[PDB]
Amino acid sequence: YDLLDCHISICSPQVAQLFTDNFDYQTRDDFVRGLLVNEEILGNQIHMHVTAKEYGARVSNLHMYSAVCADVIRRWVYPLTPEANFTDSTTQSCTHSRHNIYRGPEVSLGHGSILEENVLLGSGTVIGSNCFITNSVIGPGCHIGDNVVLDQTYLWQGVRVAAGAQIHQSLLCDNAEVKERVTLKPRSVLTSQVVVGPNITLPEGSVISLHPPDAMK
Amino acid sequence: MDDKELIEYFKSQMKEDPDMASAVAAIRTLLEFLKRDKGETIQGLRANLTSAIETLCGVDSSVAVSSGGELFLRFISLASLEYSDYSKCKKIMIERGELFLRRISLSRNKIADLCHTFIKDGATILTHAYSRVVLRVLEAAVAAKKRFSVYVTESQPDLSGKKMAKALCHLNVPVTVVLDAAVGYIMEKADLVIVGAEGVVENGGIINKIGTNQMAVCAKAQNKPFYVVAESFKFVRLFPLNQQDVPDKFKYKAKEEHPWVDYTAPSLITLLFTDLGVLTPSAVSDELIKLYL
Repeated sequence: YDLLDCHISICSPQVAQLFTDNFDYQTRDDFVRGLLVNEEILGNQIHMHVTAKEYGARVSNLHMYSAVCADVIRRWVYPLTPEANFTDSTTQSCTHSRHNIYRGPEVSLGHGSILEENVLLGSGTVIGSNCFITNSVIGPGCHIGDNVVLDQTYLWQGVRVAAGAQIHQSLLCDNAEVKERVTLKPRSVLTSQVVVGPNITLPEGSVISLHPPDAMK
Repeated sequence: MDDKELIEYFKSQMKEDPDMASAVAAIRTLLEFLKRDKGETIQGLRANLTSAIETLCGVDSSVAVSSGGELFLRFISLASLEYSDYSKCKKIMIERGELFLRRISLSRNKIADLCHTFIKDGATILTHAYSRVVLRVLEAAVAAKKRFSVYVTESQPDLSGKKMAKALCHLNVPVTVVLDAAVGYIMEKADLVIVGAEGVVENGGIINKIGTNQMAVCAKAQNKPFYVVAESFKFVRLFPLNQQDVPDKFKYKAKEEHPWVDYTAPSLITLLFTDLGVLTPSAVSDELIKLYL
């Protein structure tokens, strides 16, 4: 009960045949169960290999997405860190500093702002004065006001955030916008082009999208 | 021209532009004196130039003036003995002097470019007295999107530190002023020390405004780097051993007399930023010999 699945397998051509004879198989679990149930003859046995000094994982929902991002930031997967720039892109470069802080090019910082640890800043980002950002990832080209607290948040490209806001454990998609005097409770999601008005306080688990509310009001 | 014209030209050049050191004014005065001669023999001109330099030295008592005069004298005449006509030689030396004056003026930018990369992000910097090259270094550093805090000293008896503080406040940098007797108390918060210079000696030490020695010792006691910014034309030939070996014509301006300068040994200095490059105190002995052609 101490094994973690990596969803990586080494297959032989015979597997293909076993997926055409049985017309009902649809996933890998069905194949495994059918092989482990029918022990009469042909293509019977299955083997497993367990590693101990490397890494491997899959993303299937928000929880594991957050866990994997946190593990990637902390150099747990390192032949590959943000400094490596394995994509060979000219717009994704950064410098590494103490306490696991990565800074992109041209980024400007205000007076009194403090970055604690495990922060990524994309190119073109502008930050005001007296902020507090921890365990966050910020995309390229974002504008942030003053007196802002970001904690375990995730912002994507082209997101504007007004001054005097408090955000915790939420995800924002492209071209989102937040007005003043807004507090987002944990586990909030905003899709593309979503705008949220001022003087509001969303509860936990809120989801907002521009698509029809439940599939002209 | 006579000595009165020399002194008048020197003082007028000094007063016209405040952002200029004494050495440049002395060099310009010497060039003007060269352009206003009528002699026919080279060594007569040499005697005239030596007399002019000696007279100029008596007005202002600073280390850089004499070294600049000597370097100008022995740099002007690399090849001026070929032809038999005085006019050609005079023209060649005038051209050489103009070239030397041109080359003098590019040192500050090089010093700033070489030195601005040593400042970290979010650091506290200590400094003493007023110096323009330090101000240029800080301007270049702030032009590169960096943040830091500055401590300065009032620097008795002329309160020179407040002028630098006022100049700093114009660039919206956090700057604070402390007492002259609280250097050791405040060394705890500092991270690095950057000071100016008034002259570099053979063994690597420096001569500067009174009060640098105690600051250097205090910084040495707590293991903090000590950085020096200087210029090429401030290199002088002198090998002092203790505080009383400094010539008296530099100590007292023209105990209770309050000497204006003091000497710091090479064992309390980390790095030197000159226009020739970055040199440890051990390389100054070779570089001074090479410079004095």
